[PDB]
Amino acid sequence: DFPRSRLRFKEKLGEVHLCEVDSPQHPLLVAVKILRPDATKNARNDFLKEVKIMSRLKDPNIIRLLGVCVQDDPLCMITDYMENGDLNQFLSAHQLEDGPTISYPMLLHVAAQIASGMRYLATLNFVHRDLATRNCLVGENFTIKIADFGMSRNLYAGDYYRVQGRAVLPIRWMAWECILMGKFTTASDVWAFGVTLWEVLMLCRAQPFGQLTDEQVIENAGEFFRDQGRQVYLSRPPACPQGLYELMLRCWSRESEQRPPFSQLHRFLAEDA
Ligand SMILES: CS(=O)(=O)N1CCC[C@H](NC(=O)[C@H](CCC2CCCCC2)NC(=O)c2ccc(CNC(=O)c3cnc4ccccn34)cc2)C1
Repeated sequence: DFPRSRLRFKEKLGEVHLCEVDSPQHPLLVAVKILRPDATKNARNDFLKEVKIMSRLKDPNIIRLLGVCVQDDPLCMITDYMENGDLNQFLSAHQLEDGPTISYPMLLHVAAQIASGMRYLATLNFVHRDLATRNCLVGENFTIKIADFGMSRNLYAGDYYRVQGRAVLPIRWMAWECILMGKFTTASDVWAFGVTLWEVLMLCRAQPFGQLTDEQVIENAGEFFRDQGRQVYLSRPPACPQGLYELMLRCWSRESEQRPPFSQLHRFLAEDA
């Protein structure tokens, strides 16, 4: 166990507490997710599996499990703390340089880190399943950590399609094969990365396919399957030159084997820096 006596409460954020730690080897800031002790057994099991999965994940662009406190109650997991909250709210508060304000190159450096992060996970055959800027965190100097906050935050309910007794689905980010089968792969993670790169280039000014209903997005997935010319695509954002747009379009290839691997996507977005 990490020692509880080394976590000095700073701020609230089942609760997430901003904390600082002296001489962990400025004091180190860490984020501490605390499971309520009235927590159900299902919730406790989920928290122990979230600990198990995070434990194996060690990359500059993925949230990092720093320590746990589980031998006693309440159950604690400790991650690194990202100062600027999730990437969706962060970019929504920004505008493209001609404020605050973010240059085009910085948008690519943001996009490349998410790609470097997905690339790491692909070397483990780890499929994210719900990649989107709302699951990315921003630290200092626009460093990006992929995370997964799950599917039940009110702020983002609209990004999820729910049917009673079914898995809740982030359909507007999902590959056509996913929408039709529940079959998630690294290749489908690539598709969702294409939609994440679209969001970043939109500086998050709109939801994908936002003028179309849930049902129309599902219908669109069927048209990729039918492949008689009726499938439609996310448009090119204002900030996006046509070359970068053509990278996004490759992410939405019908055949998952024609979609770019993350190694290549990272290589191409990291080039400008
Ligand atoms: C297995 S599942 O698909 O069924 N399931 C569904 C429900 C969601 C589950 N997620 C998870 O397992 C991941 C496991 C890692 C994930 C990594 C990416 C690749 C896939 C795996 N848990 C988290 O992402 C996580 C995130 C933050 C924190 C605490 N730190 C903070 O909040 C924090 C830190 N800085 C700030 C700044 C502002 C506010 C808060 N913070 C704790 C956990 C997955």
